[PDB]
Order: sequence, then C-alpha cells, then structure tokens
Amino acid sequence: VFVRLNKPMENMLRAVEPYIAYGYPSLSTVRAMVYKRGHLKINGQRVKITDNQMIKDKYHNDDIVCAEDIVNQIYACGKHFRTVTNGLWPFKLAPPAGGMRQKRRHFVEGGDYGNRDTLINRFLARMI
Amino acid sequence: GVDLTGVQKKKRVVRHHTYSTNPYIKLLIKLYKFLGKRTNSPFNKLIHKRLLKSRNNRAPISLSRIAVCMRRRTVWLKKGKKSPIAVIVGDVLDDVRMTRIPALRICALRFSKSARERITGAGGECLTFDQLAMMAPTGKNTMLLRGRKSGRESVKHFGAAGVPGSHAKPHVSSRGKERQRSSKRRHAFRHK
Amino acid sequence: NRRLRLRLNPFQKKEKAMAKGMQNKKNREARHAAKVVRLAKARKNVAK
Amino acid sequence: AKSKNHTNHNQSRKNHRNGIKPPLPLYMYNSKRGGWLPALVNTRRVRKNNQKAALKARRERLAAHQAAQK
Amino acid sequence: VHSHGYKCGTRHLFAKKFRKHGVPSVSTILTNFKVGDYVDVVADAAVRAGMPHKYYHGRTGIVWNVTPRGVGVIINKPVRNRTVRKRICVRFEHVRKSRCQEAFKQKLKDLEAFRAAKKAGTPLPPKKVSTRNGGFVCPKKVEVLARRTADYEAMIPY
RNA sequence: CGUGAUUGCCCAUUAUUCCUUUGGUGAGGGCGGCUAUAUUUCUUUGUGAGAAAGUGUAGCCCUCCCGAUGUAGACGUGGC
RNA sequence: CAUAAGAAUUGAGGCACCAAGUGGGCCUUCUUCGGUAAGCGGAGCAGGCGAUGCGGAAUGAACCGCUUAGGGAUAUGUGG
RNA sequence: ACCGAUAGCGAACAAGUAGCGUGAGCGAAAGUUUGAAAAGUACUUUGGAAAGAGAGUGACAUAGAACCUGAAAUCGUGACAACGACAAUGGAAGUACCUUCAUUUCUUUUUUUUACGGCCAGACCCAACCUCGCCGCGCAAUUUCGGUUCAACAUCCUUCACUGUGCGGGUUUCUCUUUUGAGGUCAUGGGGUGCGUGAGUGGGCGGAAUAAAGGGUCGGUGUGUUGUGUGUGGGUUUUUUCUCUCACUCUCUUCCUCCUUCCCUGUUCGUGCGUCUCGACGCUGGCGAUGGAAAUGGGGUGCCCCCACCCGUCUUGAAACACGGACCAAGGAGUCAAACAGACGCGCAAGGGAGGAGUAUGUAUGUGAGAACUCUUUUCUCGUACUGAAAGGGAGAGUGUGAUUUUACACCCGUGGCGUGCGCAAUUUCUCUUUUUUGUGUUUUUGCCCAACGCCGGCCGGCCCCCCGUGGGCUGCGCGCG
Repeated sequence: VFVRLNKPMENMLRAVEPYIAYGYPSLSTVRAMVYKRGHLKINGQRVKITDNQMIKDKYHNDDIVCAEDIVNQIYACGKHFRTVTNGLWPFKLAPPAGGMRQKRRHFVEGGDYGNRDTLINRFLARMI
Repeated sequence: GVDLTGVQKKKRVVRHHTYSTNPYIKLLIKLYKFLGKRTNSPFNKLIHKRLLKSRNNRAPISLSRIAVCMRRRTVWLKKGKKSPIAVIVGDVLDDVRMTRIPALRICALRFSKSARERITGAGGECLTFDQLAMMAPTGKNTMLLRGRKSGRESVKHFGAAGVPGSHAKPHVSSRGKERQRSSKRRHAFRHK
Repeated sequence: NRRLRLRLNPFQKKEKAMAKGMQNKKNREARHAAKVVRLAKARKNVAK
Repeated sequence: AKSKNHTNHNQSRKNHRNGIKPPLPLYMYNSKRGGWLPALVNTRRVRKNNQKAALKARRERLAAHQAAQK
Repeated sequence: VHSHGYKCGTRHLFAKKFRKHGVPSVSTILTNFKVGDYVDVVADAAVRAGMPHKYYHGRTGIVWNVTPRGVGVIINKPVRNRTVRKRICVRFEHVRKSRCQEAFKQKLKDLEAFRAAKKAGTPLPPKKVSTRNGGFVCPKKVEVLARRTADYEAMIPY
C-alpha cells in the first residue's frame, strides 16, 4: 500500500517493523505499480484500471482525472491521498527472485524487514 | 492468507430464491422488480422488496391508523396536490374506534369483506395493488404504511429474571391464581 | 500496450518515437558539466 | 495427573468473536430510572409543558388550513 | 481461591499516601456542579460511604445525578463482550472534573472563534507553522566519536 | 580503465498469473412482435456480413466479480 | 469542521429472533507459583494443537514454512 | 396406501406339532416341475450295485422330482502367452499387453506435425539515473628508511608516511546518481480467432532537451561586509568611567567568493516529410495415415518410476505393545405423539376454530357418504382488557375544550426523539415533458424503536401536626389510536 506520513502514522508503522517491509516509493515504481497491479475498487468489484475517465469517474471529485494525477497525488500527495487511495483496490505484488532470508527479521536485524526506504525501490522492483 | 469476513458468505438475513405459495406474488415481483430498479424508483423498489417478506413480516395494519394519514393531507399544502395514496401489504382490518371516518383510497393486499365494503361504501376505495401500481407508477403523494410489528404477543414471552428492570410475562401454566405465580405480587416469597 | 500506456501518458508515444532524446543527446552532457563546474570552481578560489 | 482448575485463555478470543459492545450508548436518550427526588419533582413541572408543545404541533396544522385551503 | 470483602483491601493503593493524608479541602467543597459533567473518580478514604468498589478510580464517566451530598455517575464497566453503564452513588467527595474533554471543546470553540473571526469577525491573525521539513545548513563545528579506552586508567570500575 | 564474466542457483497446495469448477446479502446486460442478445465463423489495417455463412436465444439467458480446507455442530439442495 | 499547524481505517452499520453443539483438554513464546527435581505439579498473558492437511526440520500432534476449490502456467516460502 | 417365507402370527408346512427340559414348563426348524402334462426318461448298453454311457422325453431338463430364479462368499476347470528381493493388496504416473469402447475417415473430407495479423506474453542488444563534493593528481616539501650489492654507496625515496606548493586532467556515485530508455535479439507460449453502431484509423509536423550563448531581468542562496542595528551578559560594573566583544540580528553589500526564473542567442530529437497512415481481431494452409477397412480418441490387465502406516473407535494424544474387528448373504438402530416456544407455508379474521353431534337428500353396493358432499340452527369452545389473595374493581382517565375540569361542552393523531414517505427550492440535461443532479421543507411514537407523561387495577394516601380538597406520592403478567 501507499501511506500518508505524520506522527501516529509514523507510529503504527513504527511498531510493526518485522512484519512488514516498507519504504519510499519512486515515481518509476509508482507508475509501475500503476501499471502492474493497477486496479480500482468500484462499488466493490476489483477491477484493473483502464482509463482516466473512470479515474475521473471516481476522482473527478478531487479534480483528478488520470493516473498522472494519481502518481502526482502519490508523490505530491494532495491530501487527497486518502481519498485516492481508499478507492484503490489493494495492490498484490510478486515473488521476486530475491528471497528474504536469514529466517526473517529486519534488514540489518535479520533478513530484511523494516524500512527499505530508497532501497525499497531497489527491492520492490524485483518483486512487483 | 484470507482474513476475517465479518461473517463469511453473507447470511440470508433479508432473503432471495424466496417465500410463500401464492402465485400472484410471483408475478408481482417480476413486475415490480423491473420497476424499482429499472424504473428507478425507491418507492417502487421498496414496494418490490416489501412484497417479498413472510407473514409476520407482513403483520397487518388497520384503518384508524390511517385516519391520521388522512389527517396528514389535511396538514399538507393549500392544497395543490390534493390527493393521496396508501400502501399495505396485508389486509386492512377494520379498526373500530372511529367507523364513521371518511371514505378515501387505500391500496392493500386484502380488505375484509366488511371493511372493503364499508370503506368503499363510505366512498372509499379498495384497490388492489394491481389496481394501484399500474395506474399509479411512481410515488409522490404516496404513503407507505409500514404495518406495525411490535404488538404481537410473542415478545411478551421474552424475559423472566424478574428484576426491577425486566417486567415481562413468561409462557407458564397459571391461568388463574397461583400455579407458578405465588409472590412478586407479594414482595416476599423467593424475593422480588 | 501503447494504448493504455498512452492513455495514461500521451507524450509518451512521441517520447518513444524520439527516445526522449537518444545518444548524441545522451552523450553530450557531461562535458559541459565538467567545464562548468570548473568555472564555478574557479570563482571562489582567490576570495579565499 | 493433577486435576486443573479453570482459566481465562481463549477468552479474549471468545470475547472478541462477538466483539465488545456498548449499544449506541446514550441510546439517543437515556436509559431511564432514578435520581434526586427534589430535582425529579421539578423536572416534571418543566415537562408540564408537553401539552404546550402538542398545541405547537397543532399550531402549525391550523396555520396551513387557515392561510388558505387552496 | 481468595477472600472477598466489597471493600476488600490492597497493599499500597487505598492507603492515603504521601503527605496526602487527612480531610478533603474546602476547595473541594466549593467546586459546583451540573450534571452530564464528565468527571473522573478517585477515592479519598475519608468516609467509607459513597465510595465505589475497586473498578473505578482512574475511570471517567458521566454524572447523571446531583443529590444532597452526592452525585450519580454512570460508568461503563466492561463485562464479557460489552461495557455496561453502572450508576454509582457517591457522595460528592470522591469525584472530580477532568480536562479530557475540556480541551477538545475548548479548542474547538476557540478555534471556531478564530475561524469565525478570520472570515467574519474583523481581523486576521497568524498561528503555528506547518509540521517538519528540510533545510540549508551553515554549521561550524562538527565532531565525531572515539569512545572508551583511551585514558581508561583515569576511570572505569576498579 | 570507467564492470561486466556477463548473467549464482536448486525447490511447497504460499504467492503471481492463467483456466476450468463452485458458492456467494456479489456485479453486468439482453430479457423486444423484424431494431437486438448467445451459439458458429469468414473475406480476414478502420466488417456482424441485419443481407457470407448454419444455429440458439420468452424474465431466463448471456457477460462480470469477490471468495472458495474445516472436526464437533448446524443449515441448504431447479441433490441421490 | 484548514492548520497556519497533527490519523488511518471503516468490502456496511444499526439492530434482533431463536435453537445447538460443547463443560476431561492438551502443546507452545512470554510471566510465574510448589517442590531438588521431574517429558513433574501448579497458575498468568498470547498462540496453537485439539478439530488440517500442504511445504520444510533423515524422525516427530503443537518446531520451521505455509493452510487448503479444481486445475494449469509462473515464481517464491521454509529448506537446500 | 400392512408383510412378503430370516417377513409376516410361534406356526403358509401332518405347529403351538416336532424338539427340549425332572417338572414347572420350555416349545422349532420346515414354501413354488410342466410354453400344458408326467409326458416322471421306454429302450440299448456297460455297469456287482449305485451307476454310467447311450438312448428315449419334453419348447425348455442351464426344466429330470433340489423342480422359478438361482446372489455372494468359498473351489476345480478352461484359458491364460499375466507376473514375482519379499510385505501384501495401496496412490500417482506412464508404458506394455488387452479381451476393450465409442468416435471419426482423404482420387476438393480426416491425422500428426510446420506455420500464421494483430496479437495476446515472457528473454537478447547497445543508451542513460543527474550530481555538489572529494578523491587524486601533479608539484614541491619535511619527516620517513627500504629494493639493488657480497653489504655499504648510488638509488633521502622501495614506499608506506608527512608536510607545504601547484593542478582540475583524471575513479567514485556498485544489480544506490534511475534499479532509466528504447533499439528487432528472434529463441520461448502452457493459439488465436468474430460489438459495431461509427465521429473516426481522429492524432501523428513540434516536441524535447544536456547545453553553448547571452546576459539581462528579477528572483533563491554561503561570505566578506557588518553597513549594522538589535541582543547586552561578565570583571575588585551600586552607579558612572574603563576593559572583554560574546550572543543575535536588520537592512545593507545584491560580497558572493553564490543559485535560479524568464527571455534571447544553440543543439538534439521525432514527428514533420507526404497525410497517407492506422496503432481498434489467424477454424487455414503445409506434413501422412484404409478407400470399408482402418485409423486419431475412449475401456481393461500387466509392468516400471515415484509417491505413500489397519479401520472403526474412545483419548490430551491411538499405526501401536489400547478395544472391537476370520469371511459372504439377509437382517440390523432416532419412532409415533400434548399443551406448548419459534420458523415457514396455509385459512379466516376480532373472531377463529365446528366439532360433540345431528340432520340431510342419492352416485346407486350403499348412502339419503368419522372417512362423500356437506350442511347447520343451538352455538360450543377457545380467542377479541386486565388487574386484585380477596372482598373487588377496571382502560378513547380520548383528544380537545372550558374546565373553579365531581361536571359540562365539542368531536375526523397523547407529549417529545426517530420516520422508508410525502412536500418545497436549488440542480442537469431535456422544448415542455423528462429531468439527471443539487439544496431544503414537512409529516403520529402502530412503520420501528426510544424518551416522557398519561391511563387501569394496585399501594402508601399525599400536602400537613393529623385528616380533606389545588392535588398526591410508590407500584404492576395492566392500558395508550381493535
């Protein structure tokens, strides 16, 4: 998922570290998620995305129209971040030719877990 | 990895490949199902839905409680709209209290003989919903009567740790004096 | 799938058509940059 | 073989099945019962009042049918 | 299994503690109420009446009542799968108004007052800054770290 | 020099993806007395051939979607 | 409902009817009592097992991984 | 609207027999030739004899008196071209063998295999993700002793090292300066096909851009400058003088030793060019295999690989060294049924249910139908107010109204919270309609529930010193628009 970041929200994530990997997406990547697993949730129905009209159909409403608004809205937020995100259908990535290993736990403190930050892209990319 | 369902495969609840043995209904529903959805009318849909339930779930309604409804007309408008449409998916039973009450139009499943007549006779109109709908598509100056529910007796027979909070009558065997009711109506034995 | 891709960025076809600037363009940069920093470089110098 | 007593485990799991309820708490209004009688006496006198508001629910009805019935 | 008084004691809780002994203040009594107050519960000791059982200190509930000496607080007590409201008969001496709520409202009005002022009252009027950020830096003397053992003969355990 | 030989891997009912299945408080639709909708497919960069070509299409059919191990125990059958 | 400054969620919520099947558990991280002890006894929390199999630990109820429609294609898991 | 020979009575049978037990008593087992019948196999012939083999009968003796059928367990046989480290049957998988099924078929038909828009995925090939900054490099320099040689000296430098000079040419920015960009890399697929109505294959010529250039223009920044000024704090400064500048900070300086916006002056790149494009859809073909026999596809056995613990059950835990379980037939266990709660269909609805009965007239056996049809006056019965032990009372304490509401009047919603709804306005289009959408209104608590009176019986009889009236005031399976 995408996350808006402010202190609690920094905090819920703060606790959860060896169960998650998280970090700082990249525009490339973001776009790319936007390709790979691009879906919206549409009165339910999980539907891989298609076009900026639907996007508008959902998000004309924050005068978003297209994914480049969306990505923009990702990188550059809007605080329609929420709004945008919530109508997403949840992203499901891939097995990634780069296991986690060391029997889990954080990157330095294990495997991998915790914040891969910029290294998330690096990581994520083999995973999408 | 699936995860919590808030209850899995969501329960009958309000129901679907549906209920009772009267033929007509079966039509009705076909008729109406188009109408609410595909003649975009909450009222219709409602109707449609409302049609669907079971008998309890269609416990009747009766007339004087409609009187009021036709006091509503009366505090409605000066009166450009000057007409009004009652619905009941049950039988309309007669009431009693008034029974000199005016005429008017009621759209019901069934009107008792007596009622039917007398209503109609009083200038009323008993229209069946075929006799409604058709010639009544879309609401507006419609009046859903959603029946009642409550005043059944059954619920009476819900409650018995007879604390000062619970005041409710059991399904027991005294139909007269004692026979399971010896105190409470005295404070003392087996307390409260 | 240029089409949906193109839905999503229409500059993209023309980008693609023109590599978003190929090779000559891609080899040209450094060399300016390299002198340029030296010009910048050069300025502070004496004023230390 | 010592024959164990009882316990609490599973319970928050059980308790969380059916959750942790409060009920719309202040129902919209209270659950009734009790108080300080001198206050309770007084509150009835300001609910006397209710027959006043029933003639305010009739005031409007009369206004609509005396302004014009057209 | 254990013994049960409805006032069954404790080690170090009820006991009236650190110089905190003795009667409630007159300030305590000068207080004033209304109902619906969200007030929190504490136990003096003082009089062993109007005094809740254990649940209750450190809990916030709402008063529903004011009686001569005392006040009624309904509290939600968590049982099984729920919290039940319990209405408890304290004399006034064992309860007090928080700030829990106070702020929220306080701010809310104050803010509204400002929000309103800002449009639609006269003036206009800066407050705060955003959150947290980046920055230019012209520092002027960094250090590092070299830890333990050098000049350890000056220090460390024996 | 500046990387680069160049491509470190092997292998669960998990995962992806994809199909078929199935259920679902699931989504669509077509649901007309010739405009249309399924079946079968050409001539095969911008075709329903209403007329190229056979066949089906009365409230269901035709597309869509999420989910889909479960003892005890329960319920269901346009189940046997 | 802005800050000028500090959520996220919310694949519904509300709300209810009524009947079952169960009451010997057992296993575990963690805390902890009895006693030298004990694969011992005895509690506290969470999780399991039980009541699930699949994949891993030459061997294992509870360890690892992971749970399961039926498949297909792909890649991983633990583990090599 | 029963059972079907283990059923069904005990007993279909010379059965309550036989049998059994001292006796009391206990008390079984046990069914069918003939399309028609004994026509019940003469005769021959072997065979002691049975018998056999013949014959002979009869549709049928796979009907010969064991008679309808003739199930399974168990076994001989035939037949086997079936197999064996040794668990045994077992999964899964494929082959072999197969008795195998069903399907389709060529001189314009099938079949295995090549091949194929756009697709519809996946893999190769080169470009780049920038950059301030060191790093260094160079020079010199100090310190700084090492290889040469037999060693020392040369060769203070092998060099590590330092220090200074000087330089900006030169690696870092790793599968972190993107995890960037497309070029065909043509190998891989686990194929692939069908809306349509049609503006339109609209578009696609700029667009991009390191940048060189040019500054300029204003704008962002480190500094020297403080140009301050502000901040004043310390000293043997009460104060004043004097000393320390420390802390800050203003413009300033535009100091920049510094960015950037713009705008010019380059370059690039592609589309341009031209407007045609076009980017919104391959059962086919080529390979080989009857011409009525086959062949593609399906069944069976064996065999090999791998996989893989006796069921049931009780338990915390059963593959255990827990129990029960040699085999096959036929048996063999959740029933009827009151009041009653829910659910649901079902009837009618304040009534409903008769109900007991009884009458009742032909269909014609009968008849003037528990069961046919009913059919029903009397009603009966339960239901359509409750409350009190009682004695006993008892609900629009309507609403409203007057009301000093004993009363008396009037006579189409008790009080509030909610309400699918209905109304209004704004709101989109639509002529208008339609009317999307907006914005609100409003309305019985029988639509639900809540929340409060109110109301019946009830109880205390209040208020007060006691008691009565304005009026109370506790309580209940009650009542609140059938």
